[PDB]
Amino acid sequence: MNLTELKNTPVSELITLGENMGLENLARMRKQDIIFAILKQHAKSGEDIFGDGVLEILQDGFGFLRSADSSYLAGPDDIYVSPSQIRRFNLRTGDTISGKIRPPKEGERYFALLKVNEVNFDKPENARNKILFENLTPLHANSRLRMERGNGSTEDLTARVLDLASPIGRGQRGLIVAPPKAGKTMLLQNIAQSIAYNHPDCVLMVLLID
Amino acid sequence: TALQQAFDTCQNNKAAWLQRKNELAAAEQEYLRLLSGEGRNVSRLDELRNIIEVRKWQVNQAAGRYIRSHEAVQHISIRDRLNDFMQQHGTALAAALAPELMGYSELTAIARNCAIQRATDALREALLSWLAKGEKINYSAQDSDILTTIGFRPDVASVDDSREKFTPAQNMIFSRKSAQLASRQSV
Repeated sequence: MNLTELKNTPVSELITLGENMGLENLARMRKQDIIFAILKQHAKSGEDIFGDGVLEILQDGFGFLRSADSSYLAGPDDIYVSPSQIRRFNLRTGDTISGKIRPPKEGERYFALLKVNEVNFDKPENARNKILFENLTPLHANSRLRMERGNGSTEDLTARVLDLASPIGRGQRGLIVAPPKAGKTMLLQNIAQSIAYNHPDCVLMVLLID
Repeated sequence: TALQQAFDTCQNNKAAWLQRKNELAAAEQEYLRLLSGEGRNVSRLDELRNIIEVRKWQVNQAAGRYIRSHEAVQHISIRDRLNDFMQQHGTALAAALAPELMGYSELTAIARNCAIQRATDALREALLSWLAKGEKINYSAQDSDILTTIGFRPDVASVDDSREKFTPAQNMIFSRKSAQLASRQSV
């Protein structure tokens, strides 16, 4: 089983598993605790359980593994990663880690990681021989990232205005001077839609603060 | 062998223009195939535009220095065979144009620069009188075979690719485009 679809699914899965597995209750507590409880009662049978997420290292090497679905809460669903795994696989912060996870015995509370089969969407040993991002020499913008979808939608006109205003390139650095009540939400929604539609090859991540 | 090596260099850069013309032809054929095809991604079209533009600038400058090399190899042979002939039988036409050269030799610089246009007009009228016949003449046997390969006039492509002229800033930016394209092709 994988925790990705368990985190994606709504409370309907919660109630169905509550009435199937016969849990004493699942209603009045945090969703992370519910996921922990259901995964514990699923793994108590001894079946193999999978895990995926993003790994990070704290000040003492106490490796944590968070999930992008939950916006990286420090909840019980985070996967423990011992410093031995880091020192044996050279996994740094932000690495995409997928592997078999270990049920916690008495003494620890977070789930550990047994094995690994995919690091950064690649073979774990292949990721050992990688070039550092800071060591890479930067360059100018070369590949144009057009805002025009070409489908002639209502906000495709706004996209065309953005095209006529400022070209966008791969590896660029954009700053928007947006006072409040600007409608900037509409423009950023159009930008995200155009990035997803015109160029599905590039991987898109969006970050929002407060 | 200066004429021979000049013609060899002319052949070299002409052939170089030929291969980059073949990469051009490849560029517009793949352009047409991808434009008539399923062009969902626009970035690929973007670099298609970039390479076709830098390639057309490259063939423009190729035609430019090919015309320059053709003119140079024409004039080097012209002056070589001309001075050979003029040293071979110069006395007759020297005596035929004796007053002008005599005034050139032993008078001041102003007369030196004033005899040249008189000689120019005399040569012009002589050539105009001769060329009214319109008889065809052949190249010098020492260089006829070489010049027939290149011809008196260059290729029609070489002259219709040279209509457009770019600003020196545009020349700099397109040379930079050529350098970055070479770097891309290296990778």
